[PDB]
Amino acid sequence: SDEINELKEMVKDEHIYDKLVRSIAPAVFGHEAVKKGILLQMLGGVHKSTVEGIKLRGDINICVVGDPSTSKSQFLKYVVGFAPRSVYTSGKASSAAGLTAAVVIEAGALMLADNGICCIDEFDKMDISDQVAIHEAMEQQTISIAKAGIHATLNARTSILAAANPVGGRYNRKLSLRGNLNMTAPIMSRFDLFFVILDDCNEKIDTELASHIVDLHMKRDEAIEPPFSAEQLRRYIKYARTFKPILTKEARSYLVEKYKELRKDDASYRITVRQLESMIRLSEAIARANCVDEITPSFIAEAYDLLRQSI
Amino acid sequence: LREELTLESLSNVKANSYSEWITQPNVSRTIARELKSFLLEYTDETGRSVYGARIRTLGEMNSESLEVNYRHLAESKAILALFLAKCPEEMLKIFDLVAMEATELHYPDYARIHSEIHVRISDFPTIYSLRELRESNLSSLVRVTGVVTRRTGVFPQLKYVKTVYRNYQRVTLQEAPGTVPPGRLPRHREVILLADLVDVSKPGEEVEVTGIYKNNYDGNLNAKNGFPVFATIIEANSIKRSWTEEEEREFRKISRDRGIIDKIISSMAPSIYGHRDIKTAVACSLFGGVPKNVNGKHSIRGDINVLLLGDPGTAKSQILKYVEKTAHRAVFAALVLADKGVCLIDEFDQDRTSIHEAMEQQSISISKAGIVTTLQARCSIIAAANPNGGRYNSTLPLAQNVSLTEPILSRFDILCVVRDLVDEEADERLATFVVDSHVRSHPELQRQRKKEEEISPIPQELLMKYIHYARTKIYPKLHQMDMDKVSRVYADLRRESISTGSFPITVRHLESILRIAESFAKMRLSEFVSSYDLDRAIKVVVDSFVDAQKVSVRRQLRRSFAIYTLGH
Amino acid sequence: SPEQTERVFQISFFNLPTVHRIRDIRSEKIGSLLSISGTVTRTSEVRPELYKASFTCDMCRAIVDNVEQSFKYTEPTFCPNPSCENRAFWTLNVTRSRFLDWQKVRIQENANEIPTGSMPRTLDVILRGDSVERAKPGDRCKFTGVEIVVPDV
DNA sequence: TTAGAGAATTGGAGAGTGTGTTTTTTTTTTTTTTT
DNA sequence: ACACACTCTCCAATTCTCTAA
Ligand SMILES: Nc1ncnc2c1ncn2[C@@H]1O[C@H](COP(=O)(O)OP(=O)(O)NP(=O)(O)O)[C@@H](O)[C@H]1O
Ligand SMILES: [Mg+2]
Ligand SMILES: [Zn+2]
Repeated sequence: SDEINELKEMVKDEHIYDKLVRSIAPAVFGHEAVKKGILLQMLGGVHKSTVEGIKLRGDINICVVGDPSTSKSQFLKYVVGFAPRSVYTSGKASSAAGLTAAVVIEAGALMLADNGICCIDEFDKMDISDQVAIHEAMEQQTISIAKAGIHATLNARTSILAAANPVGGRYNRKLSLRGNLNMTAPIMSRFDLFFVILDDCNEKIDTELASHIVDLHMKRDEAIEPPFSAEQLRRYIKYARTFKPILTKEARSYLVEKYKELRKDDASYRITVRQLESMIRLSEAIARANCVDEITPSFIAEAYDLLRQSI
Repeated sequence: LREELTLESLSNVKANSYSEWITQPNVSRTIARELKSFLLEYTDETGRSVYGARIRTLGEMNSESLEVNYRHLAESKAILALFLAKCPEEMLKIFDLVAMEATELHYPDYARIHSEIHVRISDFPTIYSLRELRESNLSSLVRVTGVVTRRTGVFPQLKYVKTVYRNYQRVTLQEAPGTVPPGRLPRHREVILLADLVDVSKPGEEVEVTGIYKNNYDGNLNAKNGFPVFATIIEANSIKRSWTEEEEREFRKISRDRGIIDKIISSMAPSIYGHRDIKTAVACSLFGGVPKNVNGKHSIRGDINVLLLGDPGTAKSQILKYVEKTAHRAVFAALVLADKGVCLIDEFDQDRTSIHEAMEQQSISISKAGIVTTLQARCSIIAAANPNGGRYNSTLPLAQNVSLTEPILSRFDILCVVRDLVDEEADERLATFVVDSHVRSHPELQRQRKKEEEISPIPQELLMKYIHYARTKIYPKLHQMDMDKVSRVYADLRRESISTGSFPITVRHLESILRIAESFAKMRLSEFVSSYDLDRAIKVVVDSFVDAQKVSVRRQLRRSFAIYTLGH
Repeated sequence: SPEQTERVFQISFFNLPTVHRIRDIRSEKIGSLLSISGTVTRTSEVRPELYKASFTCDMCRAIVDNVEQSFKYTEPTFCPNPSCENRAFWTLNVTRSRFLDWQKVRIQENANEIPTGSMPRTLDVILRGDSVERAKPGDRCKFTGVEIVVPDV
């Protein structure tokens, strides 16, 4: 009863969405865009299939690129420390057998992360021979085994969160993300969002960031003061994932206009039909975050604005 | 001995267990009399005794297995159904010995045809996966579903321990992937198949099984686990997985209507917008031509092979998935499994080498360690590829955009290139269709009917039956009048190709034109090819040939070929 | 209905004073009551274990009942009818004998607890009755029971 | 009340008999031919 | 043929019983 009362109280708030974004990864200074992306991945879209029997992917894949000391691995550390179904893996110290499944049959990392978040750190160090295995699994959300007279097929409904280094260690503003990143085009085509982190030296930011860091070393718990408790936030996220929202009429009209705008900006990775499907996924997750059963067009404006920061 | 029980007397089990009650002579005789009285007497609502009609057909096929539905046995004399569920291994012995009496009542001296008959049970009203089985199920009848993972060869086995034998085979059964819960590995069990049931199923099939659940001692299990642990097996009792005149008349009715070709193409791949030429080519490959051979030095395949060069995200993998669900038999990526079917390739040295041999031949041959053997391919190939990196270059010929040898481009019947072109109106049409399809699919009878009929102009169940009917029944031929014009057009195309300095048109293209014309005739169930079939085939092949060329050559070709690509 | 066999009750305990690590299992505690925690790494399929046995003689019509098993498959020592001396050719009556559900699972130490420069140890655990298939690979669990010693059968 | 002559029951000495034994990965360091 | 497990057989050690001094 008290849990229901507390949940109802925070559900009723006008400013719930902003507080939720602000409560992801309390120790990291700034970078609200990545925190918002992490929340929407954690909530996820709505899985569905057509009359033809073809399935439509209901979940969100994210990749983070940055030059050194940008604290990008802290997001992976938070996610694997928070999300109920999750695994952390390093691109250098792992094998295709250990990632998918192996004969001994025993489960790999992607199997344990079924209906969960799978974290890959220093993705750019992974061998091509193993990147293709992740690509094949990500294409189908399915894993296949056939050897030594034993055959098996397994389900892998797992969302991927990845981190990588730009080639040469520092990003080149003269070049496309494809030029900067050691990743093949089919794999790059399958992340819903890309985030690029840069130092952008500025005294007014440095003076504050240094203070924040020194406070963390000076006081252990006291510095962060998050909007919500972790055990409060997990109950909210569990509650939110019960909603299955529906796309409003006006939102359908609005989506094609925003997609036409993206296509005219495109006329940099070339914008395909997949970006519209991804934008729909993000809008589903946004409506779910707000505990609303209708996709208001404002959510699509939010999704479009968020997506264009990746371009 | 002489006296018999009433059916109401069997309501009380009087011994300490079921098996020790069934096996008593007076009880057993009573059960035998009652089962025979059920089998000679059960009826449809129309009278029309079903089991008298099944025994009749048992001899018509010289068969060995009588099939009994469990619901019928539960609808009257219910206690026998209960005993069957509790003690199958006894009950089926009595039931088999009754079934022989009933069959000999139709066919005296049937014992000379087969010495013993087996009753097969059907429609047992409760189901388990391979999760829910426990020790309480031991020696009970069970009904189970899964995928057959592995199959042994067939062997004879000694029946009695003068000699007699029976056939034997073991099958490994695995949980279907849709049933397995998230984050868990699938479970396995092994099934024993005896005399009539061997080779009833093939590896990779999804199968449903009824049988006894049984166990035995095993020394190795006990030794490795260190506990008195028994091993378990399923002994199968039964295993489970055309058209009327009305369908034929309906097919002929729709084929008699004008524009049926266009409607079939329109029905192709409903969820994908645009790309009509790709749908046309796929339909032509699924219908195919007729194979021919002349022992004087030549042979011609009926299969039609198609290759599609795809920009990233231009619907290629979806149409391959659509074809995989549409087609009767197919392989997706092994060519043995594609025999008389369609083979699907969505991305791409030994693999290419195998395809080189496969396109040259129609049958495959191999030798190893002095062994020699042959296999059949006999299949239509649909392939797709990414054009040498991120984007196709239209200023260049096809070879610059692919990683293929020249004879591949020669031996594919149809080649096509699909590109993500820029147009505000096309983008708006695509986006509106996409969001509309997305809403129409949302998890939140009349609704289905409206949805279906808006989706397609033909119900796809009828279209699949129509494709199967056309493939099995229709075998078109050419008409000898217009072939002079075809020869003149062939010569003209060759002359024009040489005149602009193009790579020349060849006999392979002419053969492909005739084969595609046969396929177009087959699509409307016509046993004759016609002039419009040749015109459409000519347009398809000429346009495909033009698309392969460099830009300056392309302009000269289309300026001259206007009387074929657009006119006729 | 015919006669109904007796229910095999199970006593269970919880809220014990303290939880040990896999690394704290030591032979002085054999046969005591304990509680343990770790991450699951493998599980076996459910198998039937023979709990009580009943046999009948081939050379004469005689029956032996309620034979007790422990760690290895065990059979009678004499023919109970003194008119017969055959010790061989017993068969186990599957109807009259009684079985139990049995499952093997395997666990390893919690990663955050491993001491300096060391690596995680593992252990095998037995589950029976209404607790089989409750455990799942990759999950974190807490167990309670008694530690035992198993021979070289 | 002792003791000695005869009968019955049991133990294990030791002799005999049959028996069993030899005997597709997956991960990681290093050399070699191939593009 | 070489250690073992198991079976068979005969012989004398032992205790029990009856009789008379
Ligand atoms: N009418 C359509 N036209 C184009 N794309 C569509 C259409 N409808 C859906 N899509 C989506 O766009 C993609 C269709 O092309 P498809 O080839 O299946 O994608 P892809 O396999 O990821 N690209 P690729 O890996 O190069 O084959 C899928 O992501 C579809 O969900
Ligand atoms: Mg594709
Ligand atoms: Zn006996």
